[PDB]
Amino acid sequence: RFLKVKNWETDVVLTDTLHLKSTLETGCTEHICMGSIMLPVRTKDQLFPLAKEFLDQYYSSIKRFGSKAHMDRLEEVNKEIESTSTYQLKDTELIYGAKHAWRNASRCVGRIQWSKLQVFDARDCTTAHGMFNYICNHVKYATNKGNLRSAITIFPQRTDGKHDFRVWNSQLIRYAGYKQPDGSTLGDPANVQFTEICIQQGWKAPRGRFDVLPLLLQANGNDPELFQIPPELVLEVPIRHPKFDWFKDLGLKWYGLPAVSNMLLEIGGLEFSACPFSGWYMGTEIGVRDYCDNSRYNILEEVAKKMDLDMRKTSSLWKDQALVEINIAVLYSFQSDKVTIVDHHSATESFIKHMENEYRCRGGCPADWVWIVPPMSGSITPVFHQEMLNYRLTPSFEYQPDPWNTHVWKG
Amino acid sequence: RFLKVKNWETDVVLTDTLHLKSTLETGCTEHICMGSIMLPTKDQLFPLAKEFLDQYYSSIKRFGSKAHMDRLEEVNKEIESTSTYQLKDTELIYGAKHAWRNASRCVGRIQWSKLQVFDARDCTTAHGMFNYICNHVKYATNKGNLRSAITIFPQRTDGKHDFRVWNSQLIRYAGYKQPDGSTLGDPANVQFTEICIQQGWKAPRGRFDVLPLLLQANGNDPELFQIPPELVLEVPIRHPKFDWFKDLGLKWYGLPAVSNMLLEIGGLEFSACPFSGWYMGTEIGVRDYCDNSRYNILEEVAKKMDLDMRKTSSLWKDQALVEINIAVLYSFQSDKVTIVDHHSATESFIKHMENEYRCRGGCPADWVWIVPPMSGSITPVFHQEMLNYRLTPSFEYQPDPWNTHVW
Ligand code: HEM
Ligand code: HEM
Ligand SMILES: Cc1cc(N)nc(C[C@H]2CNC[C@H]2OCCNCc2ccco2)c1
Ligand SMILES: Cc1cc(N)nc(C[C@H]2CNC[C@H]2OCCNCc2ccco2)c1
Ligand SMILES: C[C@H](O)[C@H](O)[C@H]1CNc2nc(N)[nH]c(=O)c2N1
Ligand SMILES: C[C@H](O)[C@H](O)[C@H]1CNc2nc(N)[nH]c(=O)c2N1
Ligand SMILES: [Zn+2]
Repeated sequence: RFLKVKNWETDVVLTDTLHLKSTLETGCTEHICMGSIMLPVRTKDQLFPLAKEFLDQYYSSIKRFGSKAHMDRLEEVNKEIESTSTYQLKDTELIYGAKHAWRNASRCVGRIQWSKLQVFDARDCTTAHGMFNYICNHVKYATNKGNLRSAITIFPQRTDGKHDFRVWNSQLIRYAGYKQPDGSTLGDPANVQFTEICIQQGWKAPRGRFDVLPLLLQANGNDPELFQIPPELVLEVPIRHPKFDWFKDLGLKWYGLPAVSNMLLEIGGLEFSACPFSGWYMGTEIGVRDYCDNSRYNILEEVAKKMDLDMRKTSSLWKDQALVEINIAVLYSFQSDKVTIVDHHSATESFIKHMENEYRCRGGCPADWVWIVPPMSGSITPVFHQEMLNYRLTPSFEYQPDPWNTHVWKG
Repeated sequence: RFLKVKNWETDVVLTDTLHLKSTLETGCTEHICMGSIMLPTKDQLFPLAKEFLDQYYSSIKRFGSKAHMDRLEEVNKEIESTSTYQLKDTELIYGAKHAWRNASRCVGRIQWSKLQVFDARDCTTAHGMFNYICNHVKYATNKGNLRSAITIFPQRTDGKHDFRVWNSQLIRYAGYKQPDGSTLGDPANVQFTEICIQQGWKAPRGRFDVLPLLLQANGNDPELFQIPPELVLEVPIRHPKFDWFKDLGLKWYGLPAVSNMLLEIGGLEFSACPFSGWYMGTEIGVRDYCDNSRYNILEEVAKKMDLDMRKTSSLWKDQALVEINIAVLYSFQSDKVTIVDHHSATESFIKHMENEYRCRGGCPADWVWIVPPMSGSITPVFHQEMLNYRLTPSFEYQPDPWNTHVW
C-alpha cells in the first residue's frame, strides 16, 4: 500500500511505502489518536525473528543479501541464541544499528546528520569506574573545544534484567535543583528528585543555581556510584545579548553538550539499557524550554521586567517579546564562543530536505509533528506546514523506567 | 478502556471515559499515526437518529420517559415513511451546540453553550439565503461586540438538491494573479475569485476586496451578492509603538465565519451551516499575514524595523512576527472589536477541558490544531496531553462545490 503526505505551503506530495516495514505499535487506534501522549527478559522464541529481521536489513544495506556471509551469520546467530539464549553483535552491526536507531527516531529534527555518528563500543566495560572513564572520553571527544561532534557510547546489553548497566542521569550534563523550605527552587526544578538522590548517595552540593550534577553510574546491576566529571571537560557558555547589556547580569549560562543518557537502544532484539548519546543544540531547547518553561528556570518575568514591557495584560504580548530576546541571546552567545548551535529556522529547513531525500531513497521518514515543530514561532517554520506519518521502525531508541523506581538495592 | 491524560507543567492527570462513546474513525491505526494529516439509506439513518435522541433525552434528564419513547417511535415512523425525518427546534439547537462542543480542533469551546442558532430550514432560494446571511452577519457583528451564531439551511435530501455557500468563509479578501507573476491580495482565494469573475463579478482588483457571496439553493446554479459594506466591520492595522506600521496599508475583517463545512445531527446532513465567533489574534497576525502562501508580509515589516535579514539566527522573522501580532491585537482592541489573544484563549481552553473532564468524562482535542502557531510552549496547551476522537453531532469537511456541481 501507498500513503501520501502533502506540504500545504509548497503543494509537494510525497508517497510513503516504508511504513509497511513497521512492527511496533503507535498507541493509536481507528477510534482514538494518542499522537500528543508523551509516554505511550526476552525469550528465544521472540529473539530469533528479531535477530533475523535485523540481519536481513544489515545485509541488504551492504548489498550482500542472501550471500554466503549473510547465510553463515544467520546460522551463527541462530546457534548462539539456542545455546546461550542471547547473541553478540559484530562491531559493524553495532555501528549500523546505532546509526539506524537515530535515523528512525521520529521525534528528532536533527536527523539529516544520522550517518555521521561516532560510535564508542563500551561492551567490554565491567564497573562504574569503567563507565566513568568511557563517559569522560565521550564528553571530551564530542565537545572537541566547541566544534561539537555527534557520538554515542554503548555499554553491555541486558542479560537477565538483573545485571543492567544504567546511567541514572537523564542527560550526562545537567544542573542541580534544590527545593527550599519556603517552596521556591534553586537551580533547575526538573532535577530536584535526582539531586536529592545524589545528595543521599554522598554528593556534597555547592547549592548554587548552575551546579553541574555528578554522574551516577550503575554497572552489572550493582548499586550506582557517584563521579564528578572533570570541570575542564564541561564546556559552558555565559549568556549575553547583542544589544541589551543588562542581560549578562541575569547571571545565566548553559552547557554546550546535549547528551541524553536514560534511553534504551534496541538492535536486533538486544537491549542496550545504557547508551548515552550526544549531538549539538537547537537554540530553542535552551531559550524556550530550559529557560522559559514555567516548571524550569522560568525567566520570562524577570527578562520582561528588565525590558520594561507592559506586563499588566497578556495581550501586550510581553511574554512573546521577552521570549524572542532570550532566544536571540542564546544563539548570539554560543556563536560568539564558537560553540556549535543551530537556530530553529535552519534546523527545520534542513529537516524538510532530509525528509524529502528519505522519501526518495528510503520510501519514507517517520516523523512526530508534535515534537518536530519548534516550541516558538511554529508556523513560520516549514515543518508546521508538512504532513508527517508517525510509525515505529527498529533499530530504535525507547524510553525506560527511571532506575530508582526499579533497582533492587544491594546495600 | 479508561485513558489518562497528563499535563506536564502542572502534573494534573485527568481520566477520559468519553472516548468510548466515540462513533467515527480517526485515520490512525496501531501501526500508523495520522495525527498531522489535514484531511484524513433508510437502514443507516435509524441507528443514527436513535443514538442522537437518546443523548438528547438524557441531557434534559428524561431518558427512558414516555416522551422519549414516543419521539423515538414518531421518528421511526417518519423514516419508514419518508426516508428522512425533521428535527424539533429544541433538537436542532441542542445538536448545533453539541457539534461545536465536539469540535476537537477548536480552542474556543469554553463558549459552546452560548450559540445563537438561526433556523433557516424554510429557505428556498439564493436571495433567501442572502437575506438570512446578512441577518446573521449583522447579529454576530453587533457593532464590534461579537456574538457567536450559526445559520442552518435545509438538510440534504437526495443529494441533488444541496444548499451550499460556495465561499470558504462569509467574509474573505479577493486574490488575483498578475501579469507580473506575483499575487495581489489573498493568494488562497485566487481560484474562488476567478469563479466569481467567471459568473460575472465586478472585481475592483485591489488588495483587500471583500469577496461577493456565491450562494447555491436547492441544488441550483449559484448566484452572486455583495454584502452591504456597512455590515462588514473591518479594522485598519496600526502599532502602539511604530508610527510607520499604518503605511503598510493593512486591514482585516472582524468576523471569522466558516461557511463550507457540513453539520451532521442525528444522521441528518446540513451542507450549508455558516457559523461565526470572534478571532484569536494569531489567526490573522501569524497565519493570514505571515504564511508564505498568504499575505506573506514578514520581509516588508522586518525591513521597516531595520533588522539584520542576512542570517536566520538573528531571529528577524521571530521579532517581526511578534510585532505584527501586537499590532493586530492593539488595533481590534482600540476599535472595540472583540478579539482574544492566544495566552487568554489557551488558558480558557484548559479550564474548559477540566470542566468537560469533570462534567462529561472528557473532551476530544486535536493538539496539532489547539496549540497556537506562535509561542507554542509558553501557552499551557503545549504541555497538555489531549486525546483526539470523533463524536457526533459534528462539523465535517466536504468537497468544494465547484468540483461536484453540474451546471
Ligand atoms: C546533531 C544535532 C542534533 C540536533 C540539533 C537534534 C535535535 C533534537 C531535538 C530538538 C529533539 C527534541 C528534544 C526535546 O524537546 O526534548 C531531539 C530528540 C531526539 N533526538 Fe536528536 N538531535 C541531534 C542529534 C541526535 C543524536 C546524535 C541522536 C542519537 C544518536 C539523537 C536522537 C534523538 C532521540 C532518540 C530524540 C527523542 C528524545 C526523547 O524522546 O526525549 N539526536 N533531537
Ligand atoms: C467564539 C470564539 C471562537 C474562537 C476564539 C475559536 C477559535 C478557533 C480557532 C483558532 C480555530 C482554528 C482555525 C484555523 O486555524 O484554521 C478554530 C477551529 C474551529 N472552530 Fe472555533 N472558535 C470560536 C467559535 C466557534 C464557533 C461559534 C464554532 C461553531 C459553532 C466553532 C467551530 C470550529 C470548528 C468546526 C473548527 C475547525 C475548523 C476547521 O477544521 O477548519 N468555533 N476555532
Ligand atoms: C542528542 C541530543 C541533541 C539535541 N540537540 N537535543 C537533545 C535533547 C536534550 C537537550 N534538550 C532537551 C533534552 O532532551 C531531554 C529528553 N527529552 C524530553 C523528555 C522527557 C521525558 C520524555 O521525553 C538530544
Ligand atoms: C468560527 C471561527 C472562529 C474563529 N476564531 N476562527 C475560525 C477559523 C477561521 C478564521 N481563521 C481561519 C478560518 O478557518 C478556515 C478553516 N480552517 C482551516 C482549513 C483550511 C482547509 C481545511 O481547514 C472560525
Ligand atoms: C503533551 C505534549 O505532547 C508534550 O508537552 C510535548 C509536546 N511537544 C514536544 N516537543 C518537543 N520537541 N519536546 C517536548 O518535550 C515536547 N513536549
Ligand atoms: C500539516 C499540518 O497538519 C498543518 O500545517 C496544520 C498544523 N496545525 C494547524 N493548526 C491550526 N489551528 N490551523 C491549521 O491550519 C493548521 N495546519
Ligand atoms: Zn494518531
